[PDB]
Amino acid sequence: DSTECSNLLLQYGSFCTQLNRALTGIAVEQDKNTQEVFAQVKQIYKTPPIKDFGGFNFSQILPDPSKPSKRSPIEDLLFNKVTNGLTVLPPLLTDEMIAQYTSALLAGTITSGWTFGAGPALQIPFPMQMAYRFNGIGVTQNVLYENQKLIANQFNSAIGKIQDSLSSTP
Amino acid sequence: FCGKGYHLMSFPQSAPHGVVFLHVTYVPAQEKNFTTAPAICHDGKAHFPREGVFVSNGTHWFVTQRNFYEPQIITTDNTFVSGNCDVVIGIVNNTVYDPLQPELDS
Amino acid sequence: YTMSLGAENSVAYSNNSIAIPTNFTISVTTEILPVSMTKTSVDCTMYICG
Ligand SMILES: *[C@@H]1O[C@H](CO)[C@@H](O[C@@H]2O[C@H](CO)[C@@H](O)[C@H](O)[C@H]2NC(C)=O)[C@H](O)[C@H]1NC(C)=O
Ligand SMILES: *[C@@H]1O[C@H](CO)[C@@H](O[C@@H]2O[C@H](CO)[C@@H](O)[C@H](O)[C@H]2NC(C)=O)[C@H](O)[C@H]1NC(C)=O
Ligand SMILES: *[C@@H]1O[C@H](CO)[C@@H](O[C@@H]2O[C@H](CO)[C@@H](O)[C@H](O)[C@H]2NC(C)=O)[C@H](O)[C@H]1NC(C)=O
Ligand SMILES: *[C@@H]1O[C@H](CO)[C@@H](O[C@@H]2O[C@H](CO)[C@@H](O)[C@H](O)[C@H]2NC(C)=O)[C@H](O)[C@H]1NC(C)=O
Ligand SMILES: *[C@@H]1O[C@H](CO)[C@@H](O[C@@H]2O[C@H](CO)[C@@H](O)[C@H](O)[C@H]2NC(C)=O)[C@H](O)[C@H]1NC(C)=O
Ligand SMILES: *[C@@H]1O[C@H](CO)[C@@H](O)[C@H](O)[C@H]1NC(C)=O
Repeated sequence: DSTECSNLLLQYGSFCTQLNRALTGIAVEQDKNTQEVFAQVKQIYKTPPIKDFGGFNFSQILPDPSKPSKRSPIEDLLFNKVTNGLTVLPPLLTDEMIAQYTSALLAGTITSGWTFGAGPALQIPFPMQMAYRFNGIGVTQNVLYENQKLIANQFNSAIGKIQDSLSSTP
Repeated sequence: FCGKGYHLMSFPQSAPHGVVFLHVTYVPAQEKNFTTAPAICHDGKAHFPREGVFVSNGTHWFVTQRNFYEPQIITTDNTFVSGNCDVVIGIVNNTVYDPLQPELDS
Repeated sequence: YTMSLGAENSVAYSNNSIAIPTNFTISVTTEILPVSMTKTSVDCTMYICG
């Protein structure tokens, strides 16, 4: 609040304007980064109420209705594990809307495959989507169909191990 | 990476201090519902599509390419056999045509 | 107002139904990328002292 200091600071010209403009550019750049990463879909997709995906379990990654924040258990664990002229501007997207964007992406990639990323969301059964992915890596569809229960069990076990590893490693 | 949709090709254009890419992409449109199955059960054998997907318009089963609706008769030339019908979950019963069958029939 | 993320779309997922496209659109989109800047050189002695 010193007026003499500001009068002497005016002799140095537009340094303060350059610093403010650089910080403003960084601040809008953070929002642009979040917009580029998470807002890659313009349709908010939802999973069906019945979670019949041919034995595949997505409860650890789908949003929990019991939680007020509408986050997944993995996302809830991730949010729990992160702990003079200065102002902090709030982010343009709140954590709830970023969680909603991830929920839309998860619903699209579960119910529609990769079709929603290239155009309209075309529904496909998940054991057929998995078979298409198997054909993408050069493994025949029959291998997926014959061993669908084992692959679903392995996927659920791996997702649980992911949650345990995140909960057990600082 | 090269536009929204399935990328076909791209064109470069010069711009002042920059480049403009015209991305020509393929977007699917006018989608239609069909009843689908993982495999076709015929003669105690499971048939799986070589490159397409089994679809049904309500009464008849066909095989079509995944990114465009072009129904074709389910034959031995566009399907492959692996195992019996007891393992695949959701296998349905339908006939599988054989192109060689009218040749020895006649 | 509070922003709307996108128009709501519920995909009709079921265990035995698929959606197959019957048509297509050839879509051309623009992507603008900067390549270079103006090449500037400053005579340090002339700028500071003339
Ligand atoms: C999907 O996985 C979830 C979690 O892994 C399963 O929920 C568990 O169900 C058992 C049996 O009712 C409970 O004892 C656990 O406490 C539940 N875990 C949690 C985190 O709630 C769920 O049963 C699985 N299957 C389906 C069809 O959702
Ligand atoms: C599903 O498609 C098949 C083949 O296009 C349809 O079968 C045809 O139905 C017409 C209408 O009566 C007949 O004139 C043709 O002779 C049929 N073709 C064959 C090979 O049988 C079938 O009706 C369609 N089903 C539905 C519900 O649209
Ligand atoms: C598809 O065809 C198979 C083979 O004919 C059917 O399996 C038969 O089901 C009946 C009814 O329970 C049994 O009595 C037969 O012994 C079964 N045969 C074999 C070889 O397993 C099957 O039910 C048919 N599915 C549909 C939906 O019609
Ligand atoms: C395929 O069938 C589904 C189920 O009938 C259609 O989904 C419905 O679309 C209407 C139109 O807006 C909605 O009011 C219903 O709520 C939808 N049902 C569900 C369960 O979401 C779907 O539109 C059909 N697809 C095509 C291309 O006709
Ligand atoms: C596929 O979509 C194209 C649009 O790109 C359809 O072409 C139009 O068809 C109508 C009906 O006769 C004409 O009035 C328009 O002038 C056509 N547009 C163009 C650009 O040619 C085409 O008919 C659609 N095909 C199917 C099978 O749905
Ligand atoms: C789909 O689910 C129904 C129960 O809602 C079941 O009767 C049917 O066999 C299932 N089909 C497949 C292919 O899993």
